[PDB]
Amino acid sequence: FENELGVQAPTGFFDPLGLSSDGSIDNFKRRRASEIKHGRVAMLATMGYMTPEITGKFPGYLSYSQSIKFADVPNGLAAMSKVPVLGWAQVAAYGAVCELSQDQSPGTPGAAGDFGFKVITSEDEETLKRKLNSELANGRLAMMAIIGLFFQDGLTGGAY
Amino acid sequence: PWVGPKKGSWVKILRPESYWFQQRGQVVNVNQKPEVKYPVTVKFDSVNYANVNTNGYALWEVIEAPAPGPGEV
Amino acid sequence: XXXXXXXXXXHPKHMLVAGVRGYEMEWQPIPGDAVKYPKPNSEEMFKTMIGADVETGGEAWDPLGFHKLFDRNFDFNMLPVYPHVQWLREAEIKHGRVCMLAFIGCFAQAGYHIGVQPDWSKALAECYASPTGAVGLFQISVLIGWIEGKNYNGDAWVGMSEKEPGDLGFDPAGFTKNPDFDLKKAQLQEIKNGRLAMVGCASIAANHFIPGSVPLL
Amino acid sequence: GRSYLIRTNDAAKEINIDVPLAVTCMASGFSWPVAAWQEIVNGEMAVPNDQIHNGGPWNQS
Amino acid sequence: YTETVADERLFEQVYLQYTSEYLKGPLYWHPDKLQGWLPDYPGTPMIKEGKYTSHVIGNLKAFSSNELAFLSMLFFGVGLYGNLQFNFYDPQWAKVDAGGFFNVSYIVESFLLPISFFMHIACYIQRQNGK
Ligand SMILES: CC(=O)O[C@H]1CC(C)(C)C(=C=C/C(C)=C/C=C/C=C/C=C(C)/C=C2C=C(/C=C/[C@@]34O[C@]3(C)C[C@@H](O)CC4(C)C)C(=O)O/2)[C@](C)(O)C1
Repeated sequence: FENELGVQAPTGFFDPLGLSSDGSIDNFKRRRASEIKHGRVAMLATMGYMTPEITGKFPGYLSYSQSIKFADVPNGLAAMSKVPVLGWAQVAAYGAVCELSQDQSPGTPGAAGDFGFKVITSEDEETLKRKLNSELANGRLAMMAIIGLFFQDGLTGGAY
Repeated sequence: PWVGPKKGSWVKILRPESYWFQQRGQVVNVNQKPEVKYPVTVKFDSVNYANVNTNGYALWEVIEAPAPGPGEV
Repeated sequence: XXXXXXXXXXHPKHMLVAGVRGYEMEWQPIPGDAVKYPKPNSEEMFKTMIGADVETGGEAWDPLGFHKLFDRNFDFNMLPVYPHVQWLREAEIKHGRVCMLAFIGCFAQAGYHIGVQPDWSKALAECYASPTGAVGLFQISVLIGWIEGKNYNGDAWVGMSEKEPGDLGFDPAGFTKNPDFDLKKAQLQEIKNGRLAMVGCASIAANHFIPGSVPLL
Repeated sequence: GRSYLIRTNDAAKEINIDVPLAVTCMASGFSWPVAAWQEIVNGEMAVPNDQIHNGGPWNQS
Repeated sequence: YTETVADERLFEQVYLQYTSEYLKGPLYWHPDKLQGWLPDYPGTPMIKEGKYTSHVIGNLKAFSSNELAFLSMLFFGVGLYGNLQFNFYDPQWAKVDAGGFFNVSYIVESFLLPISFFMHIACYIQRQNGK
């Protein structure tokens, strides 16, 4: 399945365990969409660990009924038992509406411009591939980073 | 050329107002005159309220059903 | 030689039944339910369905003839009140899977716990009455809703389910993606284990509420 | 009663009861909870509506 | 030639087959063919092909199947939350009994459960028509 986006510098077609030697084109597209979606989620997730840690910590409450304040919620793992559960179900809703607002045009994820969410493509193919590979490499690194931040949070109390 | 069901052949009645609607009865005879509107003559085991067990039906009101069988009208 | 009756003097008969459109019309467009025109085939397709084994005979074991009731629907009220064997097999395998999960759930909860604690026969009613960090009820219920909204068994009630009964397409780790692997045998083992787990769960439920009914608790 | 009526498909047998057959059916009726169900599921108790008189006509024009 | 009863029956069949098709057309004008009577309203066909047409759901006919599915699930979640937080958890009866007021959010949300039911019905209707 080489010559598809993802093979750039330090390894070519990487598969040590195969999982794509079958050549199933439908299987690869679903894996590609999953790989990119995870990265895209993880990249925002890594931003979500850095920013509330150092600063920001939105002024306000985020739960007026429970009297919680954004500052009260601990950053990192401990939040998911401290963020009011109504908040998490609504995050799933805001994801869902964009899961049904980011419609798929062709075979693999698309139809949003560079990150513009009507923006148009990068036109020049050299930039089309370079940016697409940049998204994949960044997404994979963030995937490895966020689990590392999960492990670091567990190892050393708070997120850092 | 014979027309209608054969003699002695069971037929299911399709006349909605007939006392034997959807019942079955042996064909006594079929009148062969094309001018007769209700040539098929059918006799039944169950008499109607007028104590009459036979009636003449039209060519389009008998469908040549099988024999009744045990405990079946 | 019997003369052929012309179409002018032919008969309507009673092939037109209450389960189908009349002289010329279209039936009411019901949403997901018994749809389309039913046809009698339950018993026949029941004799080709797998699941029969040597414990009880070796042919299609159905005393009480529960399979045949779909075929009888036409004789009774001419309405498919009784499900087709396809729906019966969907219920078969769904109960089997749910029981195979639920039995080891009963065993594990009596010996394991997570960070509320309340018996096994009152675990759900407790969880449905004391939410503190118990969004797990919401997550489990939404998983169930999505799963049998997506995998609602088409028109299995009248025997016209395009999906094979119990085939949700859930074969992640290629366990029996082999061309046959005697897939009949793997399905048979699944059905046998599901029936065994159904009997186990029934035994536990009847024993907890009828003391001393089943040997051991 | 149903067994006797099925086995005597005649009006003459209802006024002049065939006593041997009548008592045979009466003794045979003990297995009704099984025989009746076996007839229900095997299509031997009920009859399709298109074989008995449905009722008075409600339309034609 | 003499008119046999079969020929009369043939004329009956021909006349009925022709006239039943003719009366459906725009050239019979019977009171049973008015709007609000048997025929569908002009621009709003309800049932075609034995399937609920998109015009059944009224102003929602332009909505996408995905949009209706999202609205259905969201309204189900919100309405079920309102009902459970009004009846069993966080009861409002004692609070309003002592001179308080209802949590208006709960009352507004709880009305979104049947709305969600009909919304998911509309989602299925849209999906059937390919919209
Ligand atoms: C043929 C074949 O291969 O088919 C397969 C191929 C596919 C498609 C790839 C496939 C797949 C995908 C799969 C498997 C997904 C796997 C998911 C992995 C989940 C990882 C988890 C949960 C990560 C964590 C992190 C944890 C951290 C734990 C700690 O913080 C804890 C608590 C406390 C600290 O003190 C110590 C700590 C240690 C820091 C933890 O506990 O968990 C699929 C579907 O299976 C089919």
